[PDB]
Amino acid sequence: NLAPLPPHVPEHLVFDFDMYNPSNLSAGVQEAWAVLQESNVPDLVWTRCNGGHWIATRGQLIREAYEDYRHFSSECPFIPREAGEAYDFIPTSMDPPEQRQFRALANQVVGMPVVDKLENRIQELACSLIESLRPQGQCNFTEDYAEPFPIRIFMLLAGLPEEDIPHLKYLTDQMTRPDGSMTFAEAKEALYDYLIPIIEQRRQKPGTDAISIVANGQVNGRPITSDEAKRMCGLLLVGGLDTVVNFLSFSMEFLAKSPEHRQELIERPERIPAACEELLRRFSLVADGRILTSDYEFHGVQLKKGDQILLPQMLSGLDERENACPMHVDFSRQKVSHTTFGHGSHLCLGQHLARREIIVTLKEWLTRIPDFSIAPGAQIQHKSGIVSGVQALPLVWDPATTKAV
Ligand code: HEM
Ligand SMILES: [K+]
Repeated sequence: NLAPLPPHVPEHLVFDFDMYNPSNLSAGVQEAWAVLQESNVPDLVWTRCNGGHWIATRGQLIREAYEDYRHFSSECPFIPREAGEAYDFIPTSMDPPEQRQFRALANQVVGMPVVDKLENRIQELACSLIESLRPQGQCNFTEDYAEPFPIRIFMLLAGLPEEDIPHLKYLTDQMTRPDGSMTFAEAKEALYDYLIPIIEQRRQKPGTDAISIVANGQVNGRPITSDEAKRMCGLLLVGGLDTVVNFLSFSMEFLAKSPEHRQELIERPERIPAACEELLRRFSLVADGRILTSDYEFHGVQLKKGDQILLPQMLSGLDERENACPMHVDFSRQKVSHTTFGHGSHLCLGQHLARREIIVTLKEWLTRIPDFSIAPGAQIQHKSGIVSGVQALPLVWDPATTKAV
């Protein structure tokens, strides 16, 4: 999709780059978008790709857009038109001050006591999935761990049956990274019809699970409604069934080629929260579509109320104005500075789940399987987009390297 140039843009800004096809399908998503940070490039570009849209290159503007909600809004963070004409989800798309009620119900929908009874069952769940791979000398880590594990936890959290997993992951993959004749409206329509029977059942039949919470919690002196419940749930399931599934896989595509770091995670299992937040920096994976509230002036051009700009978090995790070591990766630097988790205007409700399933992955894979490499004659192809993925991750290992844990 390529568009002719709107002559209110002056050309010296213009850059060739698509969000689903970044500079090179053979690199990692951070190293595929890095060409936008060369020392001649402005803080923001117009791309004629995808039908036309503004991108920021620099972490520094991204972190300033992110501060004040009155100047820029997350209210639809999904920029291509198809998502832009059909995305509308709670708490994100609800106006404040009441929005902060839904945020606290969501905060408790995502509460750990309902899964914390289950910690040894969830630790079994990891072992179950690795112990199906371990003596075989190979896996394909997307399908063989990363889809199963965090989804099967989120299916405990929501009371959802595991036979639904091919359904809901198809939907959270078409919304983030499209291909077929299902539009975003169609994805949303089909997820909202899947959700409604489950919601109105919990309404008569509440039990311990997040969907029973999101079907019955109180907000501003009234209960939540089923149409609010289905609208929170969509975004929440695009969290737990996409953001964390892709993050696991890029975290091990890294470790597979790196036999120094796999020792680092077993010399200091304690330090893993540093490493985890370093991997969050180093594979920052999101590009979000910030909404203009009012106005914005830069380099003689001006933006309008209702307009928007794409903020690559893959380049927020990379700007040498904010981030001390851009490509370089070591587990022992102090807290990151970017926006791949929120700032002033909005904030991530759920990355605590994802970063836990990482901090748990970074133990229960390692403890069993400390040495591993991508299969010979294979190659990896990353899948950039508004939230990014990978095509597959086919790994190998000598299996007598391992021990039963
Ligand atoms: C580590 C993996 C993940 C990353 C990096 C990530 C990152 C983010 C980012 C950057 C935002 C936008 C913040 C803003 O607009 O300022 C977002 C929002 C959100 N996240 Fe996460 N997230 C992840 C995992 C999760 C999970 C597992 C869930 C599911 C519960 C989730 C639920 C949400 C919700 C509900 C929003 C909307 C927040 C709001 O309106 O302010 N995220 N996330
Ligand atoms: K809206």
